[PDB]
Amino acid sequence: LNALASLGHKGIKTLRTFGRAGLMLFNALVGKPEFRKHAPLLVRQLYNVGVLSMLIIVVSGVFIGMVLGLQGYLVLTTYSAETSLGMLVALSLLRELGPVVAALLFAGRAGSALTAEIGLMRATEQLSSMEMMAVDPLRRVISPRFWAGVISLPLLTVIFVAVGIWGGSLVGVSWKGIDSGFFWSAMQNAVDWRMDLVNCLIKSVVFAITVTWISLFNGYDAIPTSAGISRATTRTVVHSSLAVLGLDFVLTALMFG
Amino acid sequence: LNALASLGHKGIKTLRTFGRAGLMLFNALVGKPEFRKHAPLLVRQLYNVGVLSMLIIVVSGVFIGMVLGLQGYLVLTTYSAETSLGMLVALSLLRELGPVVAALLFAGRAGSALTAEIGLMRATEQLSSMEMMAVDPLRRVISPRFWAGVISLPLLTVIFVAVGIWGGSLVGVSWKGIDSGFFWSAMQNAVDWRMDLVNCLIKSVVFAITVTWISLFNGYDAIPTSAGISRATTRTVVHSSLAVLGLDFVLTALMFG
Amino acid sequence: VANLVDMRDVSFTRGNRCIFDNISLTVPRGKITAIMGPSGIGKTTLLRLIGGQIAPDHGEILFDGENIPAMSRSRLYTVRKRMSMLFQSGALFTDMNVFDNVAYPLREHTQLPAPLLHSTVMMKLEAVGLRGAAKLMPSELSGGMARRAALARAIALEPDLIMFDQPFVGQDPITMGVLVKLISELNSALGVTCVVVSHDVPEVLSIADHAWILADKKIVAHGSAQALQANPDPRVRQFLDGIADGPVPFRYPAGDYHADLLP
Amino acid sequence: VANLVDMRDVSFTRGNRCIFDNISLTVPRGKITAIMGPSGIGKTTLLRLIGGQIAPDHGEILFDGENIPAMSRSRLYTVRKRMSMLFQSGALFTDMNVFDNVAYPLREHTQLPAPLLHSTVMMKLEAVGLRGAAKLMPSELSGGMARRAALARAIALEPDLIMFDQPFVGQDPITMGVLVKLISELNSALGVTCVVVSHDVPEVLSIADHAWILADKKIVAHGSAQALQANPDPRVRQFLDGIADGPVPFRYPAGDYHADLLP
Amino acid sequence: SLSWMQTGDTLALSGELDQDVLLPLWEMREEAVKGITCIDLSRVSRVDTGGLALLLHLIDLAKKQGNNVTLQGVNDKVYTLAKLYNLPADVLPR
Amino acid sequence: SLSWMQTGDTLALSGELDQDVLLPLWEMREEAVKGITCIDLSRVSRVDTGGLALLLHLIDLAKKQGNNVTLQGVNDKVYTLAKLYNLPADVLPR
Ligand SMILES: Nc1ncnc2c1ncn2[C@@H]1O[C@H](COP(=O)(O)OP(=O)(O)OP(=O)(O)O)[C@@H](O)[C@H]1O
Ligand SMILES: Nc1ncnc2c1ncn2[C@@H]1O[C@H](COP(=O)(O)OP(=O)(O)OP(=O)(O)O)[C@@H](O)[C@H]1O
Repeated sequence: LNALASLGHKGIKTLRTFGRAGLMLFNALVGKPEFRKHAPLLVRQLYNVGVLSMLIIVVSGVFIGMVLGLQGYLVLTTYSAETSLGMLVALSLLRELGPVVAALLFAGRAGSALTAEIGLMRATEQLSSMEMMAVDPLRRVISPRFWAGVISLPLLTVIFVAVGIWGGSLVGVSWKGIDSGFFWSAMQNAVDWRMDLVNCLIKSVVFAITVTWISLFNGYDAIPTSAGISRATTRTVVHSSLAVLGLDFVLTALMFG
Repeated sequence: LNALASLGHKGIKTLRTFGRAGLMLFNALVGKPEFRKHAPLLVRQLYNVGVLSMLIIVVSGVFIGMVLGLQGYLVLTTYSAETSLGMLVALSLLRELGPVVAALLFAGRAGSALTAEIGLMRATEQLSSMEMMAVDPLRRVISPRFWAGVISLPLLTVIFVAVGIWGGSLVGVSWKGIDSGFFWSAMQNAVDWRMDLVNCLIKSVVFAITVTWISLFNGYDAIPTSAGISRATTRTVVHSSLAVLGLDFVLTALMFG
Repeated sequence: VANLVDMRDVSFTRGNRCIFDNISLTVPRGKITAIMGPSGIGKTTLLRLIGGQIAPDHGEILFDGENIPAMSRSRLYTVRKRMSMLFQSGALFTDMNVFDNVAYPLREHTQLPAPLLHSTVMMKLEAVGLRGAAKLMPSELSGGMARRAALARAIALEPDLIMFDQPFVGQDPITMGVLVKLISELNSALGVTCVVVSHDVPEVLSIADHAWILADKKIVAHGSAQALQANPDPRVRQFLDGIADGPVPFRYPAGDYHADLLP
Repeated sequence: VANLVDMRDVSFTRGNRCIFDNISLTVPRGKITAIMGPSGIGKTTLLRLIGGQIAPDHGEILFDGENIPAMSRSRLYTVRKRMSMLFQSGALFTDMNVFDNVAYPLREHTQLPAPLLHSTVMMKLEAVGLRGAAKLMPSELSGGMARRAALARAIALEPDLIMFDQPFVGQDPITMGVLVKLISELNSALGVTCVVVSHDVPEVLSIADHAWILADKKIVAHGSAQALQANPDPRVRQFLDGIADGPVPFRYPAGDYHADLLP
Repeated sequence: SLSWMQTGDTLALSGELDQDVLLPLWEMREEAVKGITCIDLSRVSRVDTGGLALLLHLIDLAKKQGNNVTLQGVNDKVYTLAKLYNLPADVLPR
Repeated sequence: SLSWMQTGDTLALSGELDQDVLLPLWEMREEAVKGITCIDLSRVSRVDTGGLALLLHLIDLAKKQGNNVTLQGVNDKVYTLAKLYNLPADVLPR
């Protein structure tokens, strides 16, 4: 009974949750178009999701590029190998630390702010009065928030990389006196356009669809009580950033193995 | 006029915000004690803040320990220096990547969940009906949430480190076949108890007081409207994790320079 | 079609409880129809079945000849341009002041010009009396003023059906002296079908043309005011006035008792 | 001291607007006192000044001999064990069902045993009639039931002062037939000082001992039901009944005309 | 279907003054206000607020570059919709 | 100050049956229900709901291991507080 049925009870309830989240997105994207009422609304959500998150990625992009330059130099300088520091900074970022750490910092700021907003909008009766005015809430609220999230992440990755590469080029070339020509020339013929640059672009788009979907669904199907929204915000950061670290292992076994 | 007075207007308003946040904490902590009504409430908030955040730190602790083992091995193995891999994994974590990356993942999950909760509690009239029942909201809501946040971070750091060190000991010793004795013996006499272990404990406590204070204040003095809580949640993750990366540079110039 | 909203044989279930056994009501086209009953009986649930926000179990809800639960998602929001609704709690957009709040449903469905969308809603804020409060955000309105701002948003478009839901509560008797005249002079001047749900038995009975009183499972009585004044004797005239016993006046279907008091 | 709440000369300002010019009212100890007036005049602001949630500008508010704005933070929550308050919108704890919601203010200030905290609040849910709804969470109550659950939480402790704030709204006239008797049989049986703020001029005038009517800036009239009825001729008897002009019946202090209509 | 044309000295209207179809007359509000002495309003079915807010503008453009205008042929449905919205005797001449 | 002691065959009470001071009598509810025929209630000032919910228990422990109990000396303040809470003739014998 209890070990047998209650695991059947509590696993079927997950099969409704996957079905409630799929039916939400099909009714949000696949719709009757409007290109001069959603396009002013896309500029607002491209500002809210992206632009306010641009300060946290610039400042935390320089830092993680620096500590791979500091701790990368001190362990390499005994063998007189500091002219291969750029092959460590600009390959940790372009392969793994770029698409992943810029995803966990996106699911934190933008992932919680979308779930705590549509959750509180549902509790302060602004989704019941909007749908009782012949205005679709899945086309007004969810639809310009999905497209502004699948756009803001692959652009925030290349700002995280290009200051991380420059951040390692500040303690390499300038602070610790590695040569200005041997540093960059050893980085250039180790980075290929197909294996290291496009395969970072493919990683960011898959993480953008994943993070934005879980962030809007947990803020739509949330209990509107006090702790209902506080444990839908926790449910966003954990579930959508385990699917980053779960999909990254699958993708890094396919694109680099 | 406009360039002169409006920067005086909008800078004085920050001097009230620093004063509103200081007066909040003095009235929350400094109070008339109660050790059998706050102690059952501390166990709830130690569960909500800490235990639900323990899965995101374990899984993301193994990953960042692995990529410093993968990209640390491939750049070191040409000089036959792979027996000094542990001095790179267990010194990136114990010095910088431990107290900082486990702080940005704390300000994401626990930092937003505290601000989106006390914000929505204020908007659904549960802080006005609590203070009109001779029950102090700064001693019931803020006070067991501050002490359960200054405790859950220095314990979540040493779980982030001890799986990051083990994560680099999985691709070092087991997967890439570095020797089981030369790996650990080169890590042991490079880690000192005063410079690398206590100075990681001091870093985590300072980040715990900083993150928890900003997370409760932005969820107390928030506008209770729809976008008032969504831009107090954004204001939490940006401001409290710039004070991580701002205090880290000051502390790493004092404890390691 | 001869009457706007027709309910054939509607049933409902909130998990375990059984409200709406076999109700069947009709709303004529262009006449104020009242809906009354005890507290917690499902009057707001009756208005939400018509809008399609919840679905019945056993009947058809015919809005102007077509069925509501047999309607797809893209057709439901085409039909919902015909019916507005006042909510019980105000429920207005908190990030948007009153003049941009009344002007919201006719900025979506009417292609009116800019000095005509400013002259239309500056009249709608004079009907309820809330002009001069066209710049306050809806966190500095009072709470009886936040219904008069949400009453202008229910009549801003002039749709074919308006479903009021306690409009007269929290108002002094010089303001609900003119809010009762606004609803009586809207169907008399524009032909708008109203549905009034309230607990003020002298107010809305003076203006409605076909009232309805609800009881435990289904309808108890219904006819024009006069014809519904004392002519149904046993269960009506206990609800309209009186304190003592009839069929289940109040006190939600409680369990035993003593077992409740004594441990 | 001879009367509970005394206001010397209170003033208030919501940024720019001037409500409460020079009001001065008194509340006797153990008698129901009404407070009435037009909409948006500041009746809920009058109750929030007494509780200390906002501060006046020009006066003392003497709760039983001591001043409210001259009171520190640790002394204010010691005095606030004497006054409860019903809120306008229900405003009850949404993560906590009704039986754990009524039993909340007397789990903090009374050291009652476990089968006595279960027998006390199982009576409080029988006074309003909401027993058997002791297991529903407060997201599946109706909205007229969410005031009868927040009315039991205002009388759960039996404090020295209860400040009701529209308790009679959204109730059928067989339930506000017994909610008016509950407040009239609480100060008659326990000696509890009530402060009733409402817009039902036949209901609360039948039970109050010293009513108060508010006007534009200050008090307009006061007197027992009879002394305050027919007595004050010009501005009272326009508010109690009537539609036409007196001193500012409604219509919030709007700006100029035309220029609002014409661009 | 809002149909309109003046009789040479009197702006006659026809149809309904709805919010669905109004823009054919809002565009041509310049050649149809000057030289008019009275709005006929004879066979218009009903007037909404998206047709009564126009009439407070269509009178105003005719008051300034023309004869002071008068009204004709109401249903007492644009009068009970005028004391409801509290319109003075300036904007609508009863 | 709730003061109480039986007269030998009748449980007399004194004081007020408040919620502030009640636990001196809730602990001793075992030796003061058996062998009692009537609750005197003579000089108690007032009864609250934290003193009336006790009385529905202090009667019940005296009904089962003793004589069926009766009441004495009310103020018609524990009767208007009894028809208010709708207490039947089982829990309180009027
Ligand atoms: N999730 C829910 N939300 C609202 N009501 C629910 C829910 N689940 C069950 N119910 C029940 O459905 C009924 C809805 O009735 P309704 O809210 O229309 O009462 P009402 O007529 O508005 O009464 P009142 O006017 O006194 O508020 C209530 O009795 C309530 O107990
Ligand atoms: N932040 C604010 N919150 C509430 N009211 C505000 C605020 N700022 C200004 N006000 C003004 O203060 C007044 C408060 O009055 P109050 O809310 O007591 O009216 P009321 O007597 O409750 O009227 P009603 O009973 O019709 O709701 C309102 O007129 C409102 O315009």
